[PDB]
Amino acid sequence: RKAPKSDNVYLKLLVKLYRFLARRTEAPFNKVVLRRLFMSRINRPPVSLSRIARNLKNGNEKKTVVVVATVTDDNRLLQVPKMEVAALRFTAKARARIEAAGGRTLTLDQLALEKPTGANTLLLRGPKN
Amino acid sequence: INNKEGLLTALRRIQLDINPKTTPFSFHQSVVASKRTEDSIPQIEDDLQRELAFMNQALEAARLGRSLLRKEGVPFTRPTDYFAEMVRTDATMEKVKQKLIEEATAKKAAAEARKQ
Amino acid sequence: HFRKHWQRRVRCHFDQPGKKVTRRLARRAKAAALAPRPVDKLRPIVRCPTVKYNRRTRLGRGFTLEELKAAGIPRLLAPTIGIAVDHRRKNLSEESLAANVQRLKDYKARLILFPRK
RNA sequence: AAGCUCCUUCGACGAGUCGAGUAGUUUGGGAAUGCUGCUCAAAAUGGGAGGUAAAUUUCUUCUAAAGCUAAAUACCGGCCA
RNA sequence: GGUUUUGCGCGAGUGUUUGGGUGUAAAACCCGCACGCGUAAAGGUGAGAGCUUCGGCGCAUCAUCGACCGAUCCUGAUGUAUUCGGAUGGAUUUGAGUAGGAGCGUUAAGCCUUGGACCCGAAAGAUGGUGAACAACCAUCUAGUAGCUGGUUACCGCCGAAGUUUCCCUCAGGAUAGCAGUGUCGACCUUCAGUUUUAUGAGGUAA
Repeated sequence: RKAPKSDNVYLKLLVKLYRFLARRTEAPFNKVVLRRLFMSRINRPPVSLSRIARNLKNGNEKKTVVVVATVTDDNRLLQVPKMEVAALRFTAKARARIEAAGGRTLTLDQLALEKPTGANTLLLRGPKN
Repeated sequence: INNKEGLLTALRRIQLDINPKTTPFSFHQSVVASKRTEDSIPQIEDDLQRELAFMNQALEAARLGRSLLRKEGVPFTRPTDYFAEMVRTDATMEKVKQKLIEEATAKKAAAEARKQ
Repeated sequence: HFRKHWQRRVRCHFDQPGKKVTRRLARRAKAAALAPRPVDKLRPIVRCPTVKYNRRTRLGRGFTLEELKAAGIPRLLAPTIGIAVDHRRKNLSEESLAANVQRLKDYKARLILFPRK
């Protein structure tokens, strides 16, 4: 669209960055990330550690998980695998459990610098309603 | 616990003689249904089927009691000349007539409004 | 639920901080009157009645006479040295008795009693 | 004058009141939720209120019909700020 | 007091402000136990955004085939205190069920219910008083209430109607769908069309 509804200035910074990327690269990943950055909070539901742990199963354990939402901790998950996740926000228990398992935590600008086009990324959405 | 022989002997201590060859029907005025009233009711929750099953049992009882009283000659038919007191006061039957006439005019007013 | 004249019975609370100041000044006045003494009396540990709150304990009204006698504190001296006494409560078990007796001897271990004159 | 301890000695606790019937009034409240008027009118290992299907009303918890008492609470009025 | 949506913080948790402590004193700062609400008490196949070492991996969501449970329908195990229990195989089963949580608090806007309730506007009724002389007046309840009138305050821009289908029952009416708009998802000139053509329907109707 024309403007994000968010008043977070850093969100608008991410929107400017991914507008530039979507314009100057032929990568559908950047366009999808920009579209999800424009979207509202109810349309960006929280993604739990267990849902990522399920999706990191076949050959995606070496891929970088990208979540345009907040990753939340799941108490049902007893063992957290090693994971490189790039998300808007992390809850304190989720970030602590990811880093305690040898994994890593990323923001979207570090993703845009390390992976400008989204090569070998795993885009994950949270459950609707 | 079910101490069955105790229940039989206690019944014997308190039984009166119920035998159609010895005592007449009017003495006990008791008739027992042949059907066990568990097959006529599939589920307990529906009131209509349970009530019509109880209706069937009491209708069986009423028919057999009427036949036995006709054999006995004891009067059965309450005639219109006999006036006695009522189980509930005539205010209560005034009230039940009042609701019957009220729902009668409610239904006919609905029908007339659909006609109009 | 505004069927009655609720306009004549609205209670606002613009005097909440003023009442807090009043309560703190009342505690200060109690401190001024009872200068070395604590402003509160000692109260026993009791178990909450119902099954829902049976797991937790709270402060009671006053110590039982058996608890005071077992702790070595006479009944008539106890209200004059800061201990609350409740003649209605009963112990009913050897586990509340021991707990409140321990509380009373702990209070006795940390008390500075002054002579009458 | 006073507190405590001990015991081959004692230990008095509120009646036209409870309660039953009945008519009002009131309550979320027929163990009448409470109160009042009329008629009758108690008890003493008693009385009140609860718990419980659990084998019979087992058990539990208090003492009515006498009285006093600060604080936390209310406040369109009084003396002010 | 409910409900929808935008922003924000934290997030399976969230909410300091009843209160306590503190203060430069109705501010700001801190929080001990509760309490409210919520959470607790992973299968196959096919599409599918995106990624790809070009081999494939496949979010959310949908369809379909399956799995488990509260409970229901029989078959009725070892066993059983000897009158209790449900093991195996079967059912066109349900659910506000499970199948890897989304909520809590706050702000802004809109809508609904109740309070005087967008503003003004009866006849009345009740309570308590004032007078007379063959009901009247005064104050309050009371900003009473019912219908039905009148009125309802700057500008510009963009989009823009209906006066109908169906259902039920008061008569004094609502619900549903339609016309207008918003968000999300799925494709994307694939597909769609108040249209022609081809075959086709009732008219072989005229000639």
